[PDB]
Amino acid sequence: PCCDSCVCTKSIPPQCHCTNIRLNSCHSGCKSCLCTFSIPGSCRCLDIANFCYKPCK
Amino acid sequence: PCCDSCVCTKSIPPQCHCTNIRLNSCHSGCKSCLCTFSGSCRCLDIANFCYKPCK
Repeated sequence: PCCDSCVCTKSIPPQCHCTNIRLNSCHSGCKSCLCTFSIPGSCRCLDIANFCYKPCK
Repeated sequence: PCCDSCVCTKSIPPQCHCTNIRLNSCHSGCKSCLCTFSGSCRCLDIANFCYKPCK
């Protein structure tokens, strides 16, 4: 579970989500995935957490 | 990832957490694991949703 671009709100509690675009499917730890178009679809994890995963690097 | 017991608060936004206890580890999506040598490991992560049950 990694995220190159985790964006959080400036507030309490912290609300963060991963904006990474993955091709064709979201990573393993994602519960809600939104993919635009089909094969190579553009998939985004909608999951909101109170924190961020370390970068994919 | 999975969770058999997920307690979320009734707020907006929702605040959820897994209370599951494992002997020496947390599930795979867990950022923050607290283990107590009592055996009791549990994930402290707070999120807006719940993983599907492990069972």
